[PDB]
Amino acid sequence: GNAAASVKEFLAKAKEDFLKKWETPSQNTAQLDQFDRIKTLGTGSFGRVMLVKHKESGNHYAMKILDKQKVVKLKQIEHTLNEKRILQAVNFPFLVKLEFSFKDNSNLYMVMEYVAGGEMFSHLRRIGRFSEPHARFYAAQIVLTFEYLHSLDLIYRDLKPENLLIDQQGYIQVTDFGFAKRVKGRTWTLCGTPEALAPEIILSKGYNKAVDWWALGVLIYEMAAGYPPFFADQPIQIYEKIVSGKVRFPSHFSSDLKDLLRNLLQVDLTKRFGNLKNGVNDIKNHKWFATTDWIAIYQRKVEAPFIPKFKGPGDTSNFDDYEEEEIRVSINEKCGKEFTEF
Amino acid sequence: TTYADFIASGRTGRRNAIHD
Ligand SMILES: Nc1ncnc2c1ncn2[C@@H]1O[C@H](COP(=O)(O)OP(=O)(O)OP(=O)(O)O)[C@@H](O)[C@H]1O
Ligand SMILES: [Mg+2]
Ligand SMILES: [Mg+2]
Repeated sequence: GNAAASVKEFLAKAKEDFLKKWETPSQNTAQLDQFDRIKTLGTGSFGRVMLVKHKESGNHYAMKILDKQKVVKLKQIEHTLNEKRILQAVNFPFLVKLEFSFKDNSNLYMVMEYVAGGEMFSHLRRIGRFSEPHARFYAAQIVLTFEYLHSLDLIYRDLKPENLLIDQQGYIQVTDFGFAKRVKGRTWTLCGTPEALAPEIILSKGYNKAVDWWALGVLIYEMAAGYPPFFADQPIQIYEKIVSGKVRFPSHFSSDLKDLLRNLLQVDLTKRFGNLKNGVNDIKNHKWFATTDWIAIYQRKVEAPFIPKFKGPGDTSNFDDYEEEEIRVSINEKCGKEFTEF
Repeated sequence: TTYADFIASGRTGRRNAIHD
């Protein structure tokens, strides 16, 4: 996301900027034959993201390809429209930039900045766990990003290391807006990733942006422990644990970290941090963040825990290898009406 | 250990979203 150029004033301008783009989204800003597709960077439950080279500029990008028929099969039409409409409208240092979008007969395409440092996930699993200062550095960026997104009436709904990328300065970029939604009241969809679901999602109650603050508790736990607070071999066993909501902490967790996590991983919405009278400030002013200079994080002035190794603009060494598949495009348009606004 | 139990589990790799 673009680098930094009162907080109430900042957020007011940010909302004006967002709403102009929300109300009149960008469409059709590239086409498939403007890019050479090189290699898959990642797949998720819905799309495939490829490293591509834009021919006329020589620039590399990360192209998310969604098969329209798969989107329909998995009941993701509205979610995918949400994803693109929101991502084209947002602007924050720790959000991946959508550079182009377009569609063809078969697929939807979201061409992002290529964030070359890899998923946080891979680094996390390899090293085992992050130190508290390292975890805190990443967590601060998510706190600020959620303050931004929630101010726009957005809920993010898929926070996990697989959807967080490390950039060339060692800062985070959030990707995968697939479950992001602009909502002023509560919402009901069962979506996310099992380990990160708040209890109120699992219990079908109706929920709001507090589920993102829960998920931040899960992320901070997982970064600092190396495993999630609620794990099992199958999702249903995870849900039981979440709803039990007893949390146990590693021996090495600081008292401050445990206290913060008890307040984020809080089943009682009247007590969950992020969800109280003082909003995000209960988190920012928590003892675990006492060392965090919030403005310096926003300005990317804090020294990063590590800068990924980068050997040229098309280097993918920080990403796992994936099986490749042909990108088919039918001579017949699929799902034209459904995706008219994309 | 909790770590050993996690590592021996089936969910140490990249996790899929759930929906529907
Ligand atoms: N801008 C990017 N630069 C580099 N790699 C990226 C970028 N965006 C996404 N990726 C990679 O592609 C993967 C899939 O992208 P994304 O998470 O958006 O797909 P998805 O199908 O919606 O995944 P999910 O199962 O979480 O819903 C990411 O986990 C990451 O490895
Ligand atoms: Mg994803
Ligand atoms: Mg997704």
